[PDB]
Amino acid sequence: YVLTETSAGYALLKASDKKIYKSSSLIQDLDSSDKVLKEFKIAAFSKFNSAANALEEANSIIEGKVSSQLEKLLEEIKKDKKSTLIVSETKLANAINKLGLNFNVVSDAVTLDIYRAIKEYLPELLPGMSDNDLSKMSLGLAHSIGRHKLKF
Amino acid sequence: IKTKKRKTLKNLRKDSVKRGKFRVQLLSTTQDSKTLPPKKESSIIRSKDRWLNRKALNKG
Amino acid sequence: RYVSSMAIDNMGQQLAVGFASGVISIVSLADLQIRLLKWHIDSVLSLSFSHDGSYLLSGGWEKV
Amino acid sequence: NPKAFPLADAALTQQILDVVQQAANLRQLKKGANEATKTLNRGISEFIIMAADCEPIEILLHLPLLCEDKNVPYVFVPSRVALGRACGVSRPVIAASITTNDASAIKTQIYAVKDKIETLL
Amino acid sequence: SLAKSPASTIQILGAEKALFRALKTKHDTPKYGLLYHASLVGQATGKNKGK
Amino acid sequence: EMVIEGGKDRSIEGLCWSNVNGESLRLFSIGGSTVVTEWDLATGLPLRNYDCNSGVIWSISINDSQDKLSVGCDNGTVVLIDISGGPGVLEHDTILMRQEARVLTLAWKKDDFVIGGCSDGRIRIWSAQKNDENMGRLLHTMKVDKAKKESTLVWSVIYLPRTDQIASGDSTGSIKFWDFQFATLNQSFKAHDADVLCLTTDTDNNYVFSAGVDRKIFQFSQNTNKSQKNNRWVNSSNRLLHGNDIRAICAYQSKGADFLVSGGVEKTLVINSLTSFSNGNYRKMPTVEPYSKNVLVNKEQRLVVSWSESTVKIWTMGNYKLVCKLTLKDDQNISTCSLSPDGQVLVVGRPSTTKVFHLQPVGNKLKVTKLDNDLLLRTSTKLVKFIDNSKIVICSCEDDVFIVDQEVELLEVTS
Amino acid sequence: FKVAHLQNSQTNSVHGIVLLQGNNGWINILHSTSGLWLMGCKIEGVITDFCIDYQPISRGKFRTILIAVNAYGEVWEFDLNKNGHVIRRWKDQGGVGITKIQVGGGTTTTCPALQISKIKQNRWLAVGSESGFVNLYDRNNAMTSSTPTPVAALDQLTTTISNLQFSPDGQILCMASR
Amino acid sequence: VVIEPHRHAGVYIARGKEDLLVTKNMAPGESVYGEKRISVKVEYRVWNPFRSKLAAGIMGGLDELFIAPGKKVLYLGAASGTSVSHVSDVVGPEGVVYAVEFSHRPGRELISMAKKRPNIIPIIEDARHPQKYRMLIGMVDCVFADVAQPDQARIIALNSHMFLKDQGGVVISIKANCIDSTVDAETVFAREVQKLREERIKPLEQLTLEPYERDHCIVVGRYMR
Amino acid sequence: TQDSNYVRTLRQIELKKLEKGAKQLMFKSSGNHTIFVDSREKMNEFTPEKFFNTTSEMVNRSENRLTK
Repeated sequence: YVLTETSAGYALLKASDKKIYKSSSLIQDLDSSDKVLKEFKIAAFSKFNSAANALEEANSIIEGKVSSQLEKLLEEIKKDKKSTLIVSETKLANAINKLGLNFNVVSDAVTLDIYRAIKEYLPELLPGMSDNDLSKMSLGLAHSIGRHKLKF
Repeated sequence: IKTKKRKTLKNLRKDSVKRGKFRVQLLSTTQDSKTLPPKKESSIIRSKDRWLNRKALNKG
Repeated sequence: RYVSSMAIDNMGQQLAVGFASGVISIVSLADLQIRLLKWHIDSVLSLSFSHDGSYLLSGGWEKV
Repeated sequence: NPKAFPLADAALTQQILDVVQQAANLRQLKKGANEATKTLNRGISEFIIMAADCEPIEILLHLPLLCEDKNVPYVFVPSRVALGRACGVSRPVIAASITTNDASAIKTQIYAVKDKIETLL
Repeated sequence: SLAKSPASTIQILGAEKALFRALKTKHDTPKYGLLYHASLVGQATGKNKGK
Repeated sequence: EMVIEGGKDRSIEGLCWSNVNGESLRLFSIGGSTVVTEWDLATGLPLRNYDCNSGVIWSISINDSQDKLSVGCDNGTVVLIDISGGPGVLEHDTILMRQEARVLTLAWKKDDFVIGGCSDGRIRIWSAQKNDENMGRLLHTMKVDKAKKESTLVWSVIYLPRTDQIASGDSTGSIKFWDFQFATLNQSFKAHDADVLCLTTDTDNNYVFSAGVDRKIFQFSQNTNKSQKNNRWVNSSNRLLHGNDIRAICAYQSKGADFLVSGGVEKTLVINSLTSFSNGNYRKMPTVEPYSKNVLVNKEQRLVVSWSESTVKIWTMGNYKLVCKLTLKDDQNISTCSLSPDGQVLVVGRPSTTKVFHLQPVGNKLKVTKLDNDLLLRTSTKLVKFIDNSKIVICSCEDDVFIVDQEVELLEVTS
Repeated sequence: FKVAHLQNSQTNSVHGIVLLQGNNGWINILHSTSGLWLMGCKIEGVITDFCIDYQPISRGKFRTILIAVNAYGEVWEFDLNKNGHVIRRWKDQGGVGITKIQVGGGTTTTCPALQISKIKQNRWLAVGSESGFVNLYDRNNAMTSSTPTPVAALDQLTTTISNLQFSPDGQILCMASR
Repeated sequence: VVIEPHRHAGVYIARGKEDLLVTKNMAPGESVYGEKRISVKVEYRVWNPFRSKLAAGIMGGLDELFIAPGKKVLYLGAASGTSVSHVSDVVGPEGVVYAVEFSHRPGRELISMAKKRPNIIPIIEDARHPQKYRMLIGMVDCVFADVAQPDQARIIALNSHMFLKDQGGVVISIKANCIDSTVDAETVFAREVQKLREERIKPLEQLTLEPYERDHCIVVGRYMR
Repeated sequence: TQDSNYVRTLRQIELKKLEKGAKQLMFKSSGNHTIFVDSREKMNEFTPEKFFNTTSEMVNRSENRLTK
């Protein structure tokens, strides 16, 4: 009964929870996953999954290195508007898109644990992608943002 | 037993003995590390009170 | 509380009350705040100010 | 200038320039950026003083890059004019290297100033 | 690596074999190196092209 | 109201309050160590031991608006600790520009500058103003008049906001007032005969009170309109009230309260009036007012137990005879204690654990044996008060009321 | 020491002050007839030299300024016709071993005014150093900048400046080294 | 001329004319920084215990060095390829090193050697904000620390609470002067291992690497949870 | 000045020979190795081949111990 915003590039992922929002933001100690507990608690709700386009990648990279009110987060606010649901943001400094319009956001001290779980098992069930593909898209984004900040 | 009671007390209390090239330290407890602040550095406390009881101010 | 000397400066801003116990007290006449000067171990017999009022001569039973 | 890391305050720069003046009297400093880099290459420099006053500071900030390879202390003082006065020439001096010695009269002053330098690194 | 070299090295930068033979026996070192073909040194004439 | 005890070889050298308006009081304190210790006022325990990342802390001060914390350390560092994250969470912020000698006292101007008196006789001024070009570097250095035959240490530094000065007491006894801009002395008084350990001021900075190891409290006044328009403090008065030293002085001034509070090597507290220091009266508190007791007797065997720090002692009436004692050094800190009626079992109890000892009078001595109970060994105890010869009631430091040898329902209070 | 004139500034009564340069940063100013210590001005560093400037205010009123230099090059100006309080603190551009400051172009302590209406404001200020460098500041514009630049830095004699004096008109400065 | 293996595969000892430590290659053919290359048909790069810091811990003897050829490792303090080249050699082409630094002056050669090896991915952001590279990678198998900043324990505590999976390794190199000078290495290293076991890092070993570095230590620990 | 140049280049030859000769040696480590354990019996015992695994060959020199 909640969503959580997790990124891997320009590809953002509003993954919903297999329990209640209070159960997500209250306990978090029951996963301890090898693979099956995270596979059961996980639910790939929305994947605003862009491509290797340098413009979209570096745009979401700048919006990740700054506050997270990007157009992909507006797409998530579009594709999760059901009854002003509860969201799990990653960084607390994204407070604007955390609570801008009809989303009860919570990111404190167990949201990091559930992000440890879902970041441990991003590639095994969330996309239709593989481990070398995730590392290749991560290093493409990394070299793009590195040559953007560090000039040439 | 009168001349070695402090010896056996300290040699049973203290830790981190040697093993050849090595030294096997005990890690402490969350009990003490969360019930109390750590001890004062006796070097600096002795420096401050030894200064305030220096000989140049004639205490009595 | 017996007073054996008093003096004023050339502006009337401060005033020296020398007591028979030995102390001196500069009162500030605009607001009646005092300042104690304790050196004389016997009675204060004479007080004077300088012209600018920033030095106070005092004399008593010690010959100082 | 922003990119002139560690810059000395007034007391430290006064004693830095005092030890520069007595090293100049003992003929124990190499004044000028090229002579400072030569002493950096040869490993006979105690510490490097630079001036955060040159209008291209990039003619300086290359000897930091081989100071941090030979872990020799380096410091900035705010005035190239005052550094030239301290080195005892008639020109402004941009950088100055106090050279090494072991029989030197001012060895204790050099060591004290270089420890005060490497506290702020 | 060229920027962190002193200006004397940039002077003699081309003439390494003449330099190091004139140092390893006590002779006079060259003064031009690779920088001899600059247009300013072309404009100079005499000992002031060394200068 | 409350007492927060520390244990063996623990001391406390500085402590500062923090109350952001709308949030709970927060109490930080340095000991003689490398950490700052923030205490939660409920339990009476440390809720945070933040190890400051440089050396042994010599002084602590709190920012004006109370979002940052200066700790001045033995290796010459001044470390800023970000306080405004909530009660309990402390972050490292910035190590200010280093120096040689240890910084012995700190003060803040405002949110902007931080002043520090050091043990080389100097007074540095750093800028803690974030997002300036000169953030963290020390802007000024001032040097006090050194002693002729020993080193000089600047022991106390305060900022005076009504004027723009720094008042400073050092170990020659001299008290100096420094213009902050231009960083330079206005006037020096040769007040005390030995060091000036602590000095403070009132709200509108018409008075500066100062005290140290020569055990007099000096008052420097600027209350006259001519004094305020000329920026001229006068050495107004001087009182001898303390017995040995004064190591701490502070002032409070409100609509129905204006007193300066002072204490030192002699263990008693002294209250004086702020605006009526020389004229008015004063009150020397008792050295102990036992709101928490350390002695109780039992009528059987005519015996009395008494516990100082980490040892208990028992003697009987007759004259009198010390029958037993327990210098338990597995312990580090003591707290309250109770004996069974009939004098059988003692229970000692601190906020971390408690321990119960059977006693048997063997004549001119006792025999004392631990009786193990891991529930007692795990529980926090404030009060133990013995329902029966076996049943006791335990008040825990986290507001639990057990009955051992189990649970009293306890209603909640309006917050 | 240096001798100078001071005005009471509540009467129009002048008296001479002697000014003694002491150990820490101290200048002890005291009366030239009674010897009473009037005030003291402390600079931060090694006090090396000082000079006296005067500036007129109105008919028959002037103001005395003490100008004292660190060894490092930073200069304090103290107004001392009131209590000895700092009014300006600036820094010599260049200059690291500073031996001698002097003013000139008006009434110095070496060109003294015989009559109180003949007191003039000094135009020039020369700060002479240990290398022989003499910075020269023009105080008709260099009283405002607080990092003022010299109008010229003379470098002609190469060892320590021990005298520098201005001619009474203020058209020659005399550098000299012992 | 004879290469023997070490306790950790990807680390070898080339014995013979110079019994010296060595790693494999993932760079085909070439050195990166003029380190000596030994061929035994197969190419090998000499590690130096003085030029690098982890090699000094290996030479002092680190038994459970969690840098190991079946993992992925997070390197918080290299500034240049002189150690992460050998870490990519020992982790092989199966895994990935995240070399994260702040000062972008030697980040140029960091990215330059990350061009040559796909094992090495760089991050050019300061390691006290791991949230700024949340969206790049997570769940590493061993963190490495070589930061010479005063808040070493807090920086690697934040990085291990955000990016280190449970029961993994922590290797932290501690310089004594960057925390506290004038007091000896024994007290400052005891203080830092207590500061790091304040977090969920069970300390396993520390060693002082004295012939290679003055007043340093390498502390290994296992991340509890 | 030219025989000072001669001695200086000889010194620089030996300096470079020194640094790139010591780069290709291996020095025996001497570091205070410390191991952290549990309550008291793990400290009282011998650290029983926890990383030596032979007490004859692969215990007391640490440049490469082994696990057979």
